Amino acid sequence: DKWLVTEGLKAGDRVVISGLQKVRPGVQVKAQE
Amino acid sequence: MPNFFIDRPIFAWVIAIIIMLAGGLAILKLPVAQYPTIAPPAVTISASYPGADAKTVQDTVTQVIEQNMNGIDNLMYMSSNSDSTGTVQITLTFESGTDADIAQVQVQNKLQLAMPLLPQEVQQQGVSVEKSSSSFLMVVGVINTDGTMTQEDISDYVAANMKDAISRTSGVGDVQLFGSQYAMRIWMNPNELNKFQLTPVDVITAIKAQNAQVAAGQLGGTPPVKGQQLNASIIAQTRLTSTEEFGKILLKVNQDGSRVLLRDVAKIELGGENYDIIAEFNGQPASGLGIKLATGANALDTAAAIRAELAKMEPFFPSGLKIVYPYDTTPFVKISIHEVVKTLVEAIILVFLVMYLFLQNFRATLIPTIAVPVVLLGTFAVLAAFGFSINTLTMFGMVLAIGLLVDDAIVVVENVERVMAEEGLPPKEATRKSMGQIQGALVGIAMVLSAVFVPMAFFGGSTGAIYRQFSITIVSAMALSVLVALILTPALCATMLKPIAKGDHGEGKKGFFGWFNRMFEKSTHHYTDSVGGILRSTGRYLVLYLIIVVGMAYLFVRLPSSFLPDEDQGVFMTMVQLPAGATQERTQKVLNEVTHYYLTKEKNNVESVFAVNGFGFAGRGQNTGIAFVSLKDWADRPGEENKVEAITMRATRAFSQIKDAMVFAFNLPAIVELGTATGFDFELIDQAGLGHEKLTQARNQLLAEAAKHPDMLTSVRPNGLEDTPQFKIDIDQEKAQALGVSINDINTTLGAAWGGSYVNDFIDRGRVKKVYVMSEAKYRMLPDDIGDWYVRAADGQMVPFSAFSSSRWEYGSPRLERYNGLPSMEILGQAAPGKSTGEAMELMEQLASKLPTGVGYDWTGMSYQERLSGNQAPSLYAISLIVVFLCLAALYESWSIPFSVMLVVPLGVIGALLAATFRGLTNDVYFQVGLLTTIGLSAKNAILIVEFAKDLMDKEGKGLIEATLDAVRMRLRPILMTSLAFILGVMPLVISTGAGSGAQNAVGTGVMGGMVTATVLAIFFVPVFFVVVRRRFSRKNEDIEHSH
Amino acid sequence: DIAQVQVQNKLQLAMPLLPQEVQQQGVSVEKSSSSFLMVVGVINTDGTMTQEDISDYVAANMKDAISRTSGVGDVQLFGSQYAMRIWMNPNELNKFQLTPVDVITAIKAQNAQVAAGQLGGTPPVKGQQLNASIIAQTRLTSTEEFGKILLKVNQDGSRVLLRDVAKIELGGENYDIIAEFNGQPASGLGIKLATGANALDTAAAIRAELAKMEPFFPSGLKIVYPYDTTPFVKISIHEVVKTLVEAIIL
Amino acid sequence: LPTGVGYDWTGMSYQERLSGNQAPSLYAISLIVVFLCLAALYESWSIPFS
Amino acid sequence: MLELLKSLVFAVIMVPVVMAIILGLIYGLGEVFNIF
Repeated sequence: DKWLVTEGLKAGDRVVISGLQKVRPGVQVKAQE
Repeated sequence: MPNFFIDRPIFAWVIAIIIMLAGGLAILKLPVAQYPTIAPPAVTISASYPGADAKTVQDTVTQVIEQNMNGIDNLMYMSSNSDSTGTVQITLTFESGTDADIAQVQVQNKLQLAMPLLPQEVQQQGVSVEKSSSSFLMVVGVINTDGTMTQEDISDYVAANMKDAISRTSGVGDVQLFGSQYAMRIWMNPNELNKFQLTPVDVITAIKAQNAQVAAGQLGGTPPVKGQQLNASIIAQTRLTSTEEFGKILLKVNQDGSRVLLRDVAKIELGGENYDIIAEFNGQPASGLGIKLATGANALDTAAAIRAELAKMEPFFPSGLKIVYPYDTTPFVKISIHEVVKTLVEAIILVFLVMYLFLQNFRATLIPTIAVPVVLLGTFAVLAAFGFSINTLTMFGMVLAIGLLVDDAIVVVENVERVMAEEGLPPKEATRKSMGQIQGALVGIAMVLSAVFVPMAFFGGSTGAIYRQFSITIVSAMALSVLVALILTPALCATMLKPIAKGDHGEGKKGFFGWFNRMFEKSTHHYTDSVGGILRSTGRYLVLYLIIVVGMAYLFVRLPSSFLPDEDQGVFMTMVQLPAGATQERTQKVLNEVTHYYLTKEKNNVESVFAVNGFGFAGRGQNTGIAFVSLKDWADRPGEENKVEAITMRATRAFSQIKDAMVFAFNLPAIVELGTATGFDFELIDQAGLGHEKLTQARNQLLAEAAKHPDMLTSVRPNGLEDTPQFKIDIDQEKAQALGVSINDINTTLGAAWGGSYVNDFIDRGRVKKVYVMSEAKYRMLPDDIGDWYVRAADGQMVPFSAFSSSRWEYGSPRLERYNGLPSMEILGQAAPGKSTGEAMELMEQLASKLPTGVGYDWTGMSYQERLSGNQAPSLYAISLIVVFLCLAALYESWSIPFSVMLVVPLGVIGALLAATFRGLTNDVYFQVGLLTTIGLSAKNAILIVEFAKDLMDKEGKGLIEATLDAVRMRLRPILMTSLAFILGVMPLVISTGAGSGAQNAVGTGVMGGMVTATVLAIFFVPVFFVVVRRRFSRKNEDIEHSH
Repeated sequence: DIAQVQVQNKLQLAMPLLPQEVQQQGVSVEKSSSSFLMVVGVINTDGTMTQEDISDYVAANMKDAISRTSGVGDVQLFGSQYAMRIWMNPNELNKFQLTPVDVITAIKAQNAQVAAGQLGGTPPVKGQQLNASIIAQTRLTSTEEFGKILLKVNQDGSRVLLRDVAKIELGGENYDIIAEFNGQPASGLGIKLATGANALDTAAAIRAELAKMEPFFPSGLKIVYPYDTTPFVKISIHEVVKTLVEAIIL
Repeated sequence: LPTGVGYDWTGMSYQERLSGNQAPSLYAISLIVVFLCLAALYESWSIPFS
Repeated sequence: MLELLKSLVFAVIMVPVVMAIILGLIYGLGEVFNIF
């Protein structure tokens, strides 16, 4: 269900996955994982 | 004529009787709905080209049809949607009153030309031509109370045993399914193919040749030989009734004759033709049928016609099925109307008391009582012969007519008693001179008031019909009241009144009645006692009038102007939208959290929810969701908080806390198009064929510029859908054909597998249903799966895609549009509140003007009509000033005396503004129409007061003051009989809460203040206007008594 | 319309009596007027375009809306819409041993628009994250593109192309028609009033429709109004109301 | 009849069903209107019976 | 049955009042203009 991505991301990166409405770029956000 | 029926009352009553009979057979037979239909007709066509993107759809179908669409009348515009569902909807908007049937004709007669052109995938998936509203009439849910039927279980039974019917029944513009029909689904395993070395095609034709309806003919058919003793048709391969017959389909015989079957290569199972949709009814598996009312057809009669087809079906329901009616728009219509019936009745009663408090006798009070219904009843037939129906406003013309109707009798009736008060003549004779002196003004007054209510029925555009409802019914009963006042009432005064002695005002009476008449006369005498001193100074009050009129000029302008109240409908919808590429699971998940909200955080107010996945107004596809909710009756929803207005907001606020979901709850306005003050409908267009991506960067250019004026723009949004990564195979052709594989088979093996495909028909239980082949989901889930698909080349060797296939990510739009045959990016926003419509639109157009080369743009819908030449109203009211005056100076045969009359208009205009402006209400339809009511009355007294005082100075020799006084005091009592009778008439509505209470309060209050300030302010102010203009434009020895 | 209906009704009877392509070609019934309301002409005055250049920009950017216009019951083009002209050299086919069949049959391959469905579409497997629209072959918008349509290849792949025999270029659907205007190359529209309309009004929305189009006209593109009936009926009515006035005085 | 068995009347039965309801309601209308008029001619709530 | 007996009283009880209202208006107001 996931993408392997050869590049551009690193370990420990918290993926902002959902919330595609409440998140426009740059907006502050409270993570959930 | 009164003298005629005075001698012929039975011949009179028989007239009133008759008017009650026709009206009776009128009332039975008229249509009912909430409103006149102002909805402009349009036609929809809808395509299915399964498995496709919107792009493919658009190009091989949409524009195809577009290039055919021409030379058809009353086209306003055409809108179109292509989508990756493989779907089309092309809407063509036609001028109102344009013929629905024809439009469907003329369009489809074009359409058939493109048909042979359209992809066969289109032709068998079929197309549809719908004349219907963009909105559903009612939702009807279905479930298994026993849970013995799953959704598809419920889906199909609806489909075959129900759907066609509601789709046949007249009045239904469309039957939308929530569910799917069963199909014979064929689920492919490539590795079984290649292990058996085959292609989907291999599966397919075999279905055809081996799913067959054939006609061997008949043994001994015609023509025969001579002597043939035997005749029979021949019976050959039959359409398949079941899976098993499919699985035993022969992919081929072999050289040895070895079978290769289907059930080895595939899963055969029943299923919904498309699975795109799911609903549940308050949280369990369900299906149902979205209903859209036939354009021009009548809901209430449509709806009930729907509930007959169902009830017919109920006996034959299998175990557990139950009909549930999550959404029905009809019941608010019916209920809020008969609340006009109660009021009309209850108001009828209220007359009888007021008349009684005055008359203090049984029979007498009947006389004003029986005239009211006859004319109200008499006006229904008018609706019929003019070809009207029943509705909100017309039913409101009924009440607003009473105020006129009831004033007529009283004035007629009171007059007859005064002649008996004054002269002691018996009623039978007392009627005649009473009638004789009033018979001229009753008539002429009917011509003036008409000049008030006639001008409104010419209102331009859509609104034209709205206000037009009243003027006809209102001028209907106005005509009628007179005729009855000339015919019925007099014979009622002759027969049904007490004679009275000369000089008896009721004083000798013992009890509250005497005490009552004993106070009234002392409230009158002191009352005149002012209008005496009031006219000892004419001037001081002229300034007191300047004050008021400016106050009137202060509020009316300050009072906001709007269109029609949105009434709580006790039913609503939450639209959900999810980003593209979203799996139905990502939508399904939302639904619960949305539903879940309706099942708890609102319980009491919530009766039910029937919610969906994959559908909404979109169209189809998984990232959309909608919820039909049932609220219990208003009776279960007390307080402003428990209404839909309130409820929605909480929801709107709450859902906001969710991730991934353009969601909002809404409750639809009085009309889709009709807007008192909302947002707009705008179009970016591609004139140069610039291309979508150029538009988005043109559109996003507009929004980004748009969004910079919140003080003007607000909520500016694209209606549609951003691009999404796609899976794009680029076939190396030479390789393939270097391999000897055939493209179509490649393509074929693709769309059918990854997009599904429709083979042919079959039967389920005597019923036709559709065949489908497609990849077992697990195989079609993902990109790599392509290389699982192997192909027979010229050499028989089964060849993968991945060798001749190469694929990539990239964008395409999930959804696509055009408008009137050009690419359109629709955009929705609204005026920054405190900004009035055009101001937003100006800045829109302005913001559009700077856009890159070759960019066009357009407006439609609300903004379409917006170009309307409104503002014909002021021109007409101005006109209506002129008829009124002239008619006075006609009735009065003087250019001056009309002026003493017309000065009263601001006194009732002021009163309504106040109360409405006290309560929080608006300047609107209901408010305007009642002022004209407050006018017509408040003008009617200022008319009659003037008729009297003048005839006094004209017929008798009373001097001015002595004449003016006699007019009003003689006229004091009738007025209070009209006003108070009328005041209470409208009381139920000012107290009204619940269904219909929105219109009503506006009706009542805007009436309440008007008549109040009509009543007491005027009767002071009229005597002054007579005398003042009387004096100013005076002449000769006039003033002091010159008699005779 | 009613007329249109009974006709439409009987006509249905004879469609099965039609040879197929007529049916496939389709049979239209249209309220007709054999006299165009007007004609609006066009040119490029910097010459930067040809009569075909003008021919097509019309049909595409204008006619249908001109067609959809209120009061327009029929339009007739003077011009033609571009449609790809593939020019078959027989001797170069035989040179390559090929046939128009060879040159057609493949056209259906390249210039194909295919429906591929989706990744993980419905009915899906649960837990599915991604759903996407597969994109299969698409239409070929340009000369270069058809040319690279592939008649065939060899097992080695040697490429026998559409253009691998004859040329290819755009051109009008037919070269049948030509208009000049004052001897200047021209393309134009036959313009018929739909039966029933006020033509004073139609034409104005027609002009209106043009004031709409003009901003988007290419450079040197020009409209001309070679034929119109309105200017007459304008003065006629005037000429009449003139008589009204004097009649009043005399 | 057995389960799954419906019926429909139709044709002259379909019509004979709907236009039967209409007969009496008209006679009364046809009775009412008739009495009224004479009473107008006669000014009598009885003589019309004669 | 009690629906109407519910409104019937009130509907009657207010009649004198609102009439009593306005007779007092013309009482108080008729005092306004002789004053004014």
